[PDB]
Amino acid sequence: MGKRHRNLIDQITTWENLLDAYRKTSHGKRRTWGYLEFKEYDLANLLALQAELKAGNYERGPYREFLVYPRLISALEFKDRLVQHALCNIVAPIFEAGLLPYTYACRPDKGTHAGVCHVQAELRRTRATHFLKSDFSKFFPSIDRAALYAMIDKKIHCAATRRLLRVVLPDEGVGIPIGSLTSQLFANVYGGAVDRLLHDELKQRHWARYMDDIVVLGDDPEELRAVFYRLRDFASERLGLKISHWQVAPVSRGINFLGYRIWPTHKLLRKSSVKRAKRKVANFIKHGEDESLQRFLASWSGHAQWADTHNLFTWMEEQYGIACH
Amino acid sequence: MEPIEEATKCYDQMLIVERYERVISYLYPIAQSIPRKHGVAREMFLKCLLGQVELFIVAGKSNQVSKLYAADAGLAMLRFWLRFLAGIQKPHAMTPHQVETAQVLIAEVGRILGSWIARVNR
Amino acid sequence: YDQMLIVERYERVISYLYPIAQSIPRKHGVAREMFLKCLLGQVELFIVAGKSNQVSKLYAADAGLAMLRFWLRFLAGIQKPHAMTPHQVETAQVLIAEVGRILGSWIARVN
Amino acid sequence: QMLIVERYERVISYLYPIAQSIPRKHGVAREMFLKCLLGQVELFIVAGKSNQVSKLYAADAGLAMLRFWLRFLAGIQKPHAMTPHQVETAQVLIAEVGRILGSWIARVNRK
Amino acid sequence: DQMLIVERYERVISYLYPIAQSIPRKHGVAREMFLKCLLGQVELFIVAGKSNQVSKLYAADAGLAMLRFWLRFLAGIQKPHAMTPHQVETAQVLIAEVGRILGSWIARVN
Amino acid sequence: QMLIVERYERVISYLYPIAQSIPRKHGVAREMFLKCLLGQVELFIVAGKSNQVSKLYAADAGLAMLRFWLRFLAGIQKPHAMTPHQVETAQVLIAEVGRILGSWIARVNRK
RNA sequence: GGGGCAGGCUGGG
RNA sequence: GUGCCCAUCACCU
RNA sequence: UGGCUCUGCCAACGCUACGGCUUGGCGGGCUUAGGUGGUCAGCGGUUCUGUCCUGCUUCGGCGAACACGUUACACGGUUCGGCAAAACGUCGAUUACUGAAAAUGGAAAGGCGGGGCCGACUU
Repeated sequence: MGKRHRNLIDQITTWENLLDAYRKTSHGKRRTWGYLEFKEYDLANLLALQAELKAGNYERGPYREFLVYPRLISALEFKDRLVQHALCNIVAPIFEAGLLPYTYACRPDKGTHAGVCHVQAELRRTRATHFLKSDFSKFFPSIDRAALYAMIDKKIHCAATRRLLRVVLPDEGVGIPIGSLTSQLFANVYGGAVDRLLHDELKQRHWARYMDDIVVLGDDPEELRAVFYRLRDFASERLGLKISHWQVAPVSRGINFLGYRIWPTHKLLRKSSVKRAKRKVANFIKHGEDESLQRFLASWSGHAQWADTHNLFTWMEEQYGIACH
Repeated sequence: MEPIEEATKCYDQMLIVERYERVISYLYPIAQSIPRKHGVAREMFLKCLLGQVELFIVAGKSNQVSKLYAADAGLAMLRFWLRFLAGIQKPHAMTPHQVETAQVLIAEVGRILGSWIARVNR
Repeated sequence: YDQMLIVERYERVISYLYPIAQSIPRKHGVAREMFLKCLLGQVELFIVAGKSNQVSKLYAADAGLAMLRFWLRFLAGIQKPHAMTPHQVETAQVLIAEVGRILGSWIARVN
Repeated sequence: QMLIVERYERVISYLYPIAQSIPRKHGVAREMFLKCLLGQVELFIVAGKSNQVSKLYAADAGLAMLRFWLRFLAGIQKPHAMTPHQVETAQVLIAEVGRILGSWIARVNRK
Repeated sequence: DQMLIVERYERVISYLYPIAQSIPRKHGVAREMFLKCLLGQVELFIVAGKSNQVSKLYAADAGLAMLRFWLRFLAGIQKPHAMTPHQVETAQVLIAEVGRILGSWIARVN
Repeated sequence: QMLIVERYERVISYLYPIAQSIPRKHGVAREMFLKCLLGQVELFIVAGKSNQVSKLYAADAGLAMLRFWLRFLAGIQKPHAMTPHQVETAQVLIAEVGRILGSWIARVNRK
């Protein structure tokens, strides 16, 4: 937007923005200690947050780091997730706009499901013969937080948004915290560097990245292997990302992308998905939880409406009775 | 910044009130509909609806299980008011759907009150 | 101090909110009367608190302040025709927060 | 005993229509009658969340006060009078709730 | 016993309620508060009789005392005369009768 | 009691005219002020019978709330209903009933 | 031998 | 813990 | 919000301190977001009883073990063309430029995209 971006802390701390940040931070969390302790004097809280951010006296409270099974999930205080949400409402849409189309992570109107569809689509057309799928080792745990802030900084220009970004995410380490809206954004942005070594350099026009996973359909498995080598060398030397898994498969193994396995023709969810679901259902039955199963079923009936599962839905209706579709 | 602290933070009181605010936010519109007449029933319903928040709140701050049971009695009285506003109020006051919706919300506040009563009872 | 200070700081809440609470349409009349009874009746909660030093009395002063913030939330939104424009909630919450601070200090001083 | 509330709720269902009828003239009487009628449910409810016989006697007092309200609303005069029929045909309903309250008081008293 | 006091207090109400409805709207809060004290002392008696703590039989006495206050207050409340001095005298006689019964009842419990 | 109420009657007799001068606009504050003013008699009276000091401190809280109401009606009530002089004169009368309440508190907590 | 799926027996939750 | 998306629930345009 | 401590009128329950009040009409005045689940980036451990798989490799790994036609074997709003001017994105660039200083100013040509555009057909 003329590039620059040199006055974002004015928009981050607009009451009208911090109130959006507040409503976004609380959305879903309105049964949490953080919302409920904040909600008390919310607009008085947001007035001391607005004016913490508008001063450059905002300091991010320590991440409460638990872990679910194997992640490393660092939580934030509600005030801090609100500052993140108030950044990532101005700061996010000035990064998520540079995110090439085919980055499907944490950006509005692109998702898990618009990604698998992009891939199938782009696999459908192009008549892709082959594909490179890659993945970043411990991404959020290998994102430079330093060459990230050379991208959060070719686009923030506002020397106080920059210092708020650097409170909410320090500019030193190799640990973008996982479990930050601020960090979902800055990981898409960082992994956006490899998208601009696929699409820009490398002239790869058929790809999709969803945060750390990167499909790259080709036609010469030798070219896609090149692309991959070029992508890994880049993302290692420039972004400090080890590539955990990669492959250059013919489009036939199926692109295990984002939840689905995506052939040109059948985005066959994934067998993992079936068995996970089969098991989830079976468990739900023999847990007496056959009412949250309807919620789950309705969920998985969406992940599988596009994937091909008529017979599988008949099969699951015959095994347990439950209304799949 | 650290949000403006109230004293005696009862996660349970804070949560129950936020969930009961949804009961109020559902019921207050339909209480402020109980016709011009039925105004005493409405004022008494509204004093039961909007005044259950104080019952929860005082239960939260005065960590005394008596005040938590008084909050439960009020939720029970609010459930009565749903019964009453549906059945006994003659124009309509509350459509059967509205009682079904409100009872779900009051049930959510009932759950939280129950959990809160239990955690205090231990 | 303590009760005298809290009440003088709470008088600012009343002085801000009473005008708002007198504006609440008569339609939102029960809400208004109950808000006014919460607003002007929190003085009694403070008054009782500084006549006992029973720390439960300063917690029920906090409960009242909590209820008063509920009222702001309610009259901010749950009140259809409205009754405490979002700005009014913000301004009032700052004043109630100042009363909250003094109540907290008072709770602590008793602790 | 929560058949009490569900047998009292037909007292309310009988008495509320004729209370939401005591003209404004008798409007404080009405508000107080309605608070006695619709607010006896709270008396029962509190009794049933405690089974303290104290709260059960308070429920009985309320039914007795509701019986007073019937006798009072009878001789309120003018065409706003609770007709003698209604005083009797509500005293029947209140008596049914009275019986159940008595049995409940007894069940608690002889544990 | 609660039944007797209430039937004698019903005479106070039956005298005062007409008078308490005549208290001008100007004195409307006082009126509604007097009416709530007048009808409303019935509940004080009734609670006293359907239970027993003698505190409830004192709260009935407090209510009768408050009702006496209301008579004296409404007598000469302002230019809109609420209660004529005669009305206070008549009502005070009736309240005194229920006062006597309350006193005897307090004593019988004590 | 008897003497506290007779001295408080003078507060009411001074303040009730002031409370009736509060415009319609501030009618709910007036009703709430009048319920504090005229309803402190009940607080005194109930202490008079049930001599428990708890009931006596609630009478003190009510006098304190009535003093708040003077402050409120003089200024926070936006047409500063009570003039500062009237607050001064009312506070003298409330102070007299305050003295008697204090002496009564003291007489009760002799041991 | 390893492996996936459904049930055995036990943590997290 | 994070977002994006699914379901369902209220609730008016 | 069955208001009004709100008036005029008229009644009449009444109450009257005889003024009215009250009360009644009757005017009139004042009166998409959220919730909650469930996924996606992204719960196991051990033996047992069935059950099935045990291929590939570019040596990184990818699989497999029945969604079984692993596929509604048929595509799309995941459509098919045409463009890519604009705008968007992006590099150029927090550059030139301006100004002592880019200092919360600031381009652009150009380069690269498709995300965008225009039709068709379908939605």
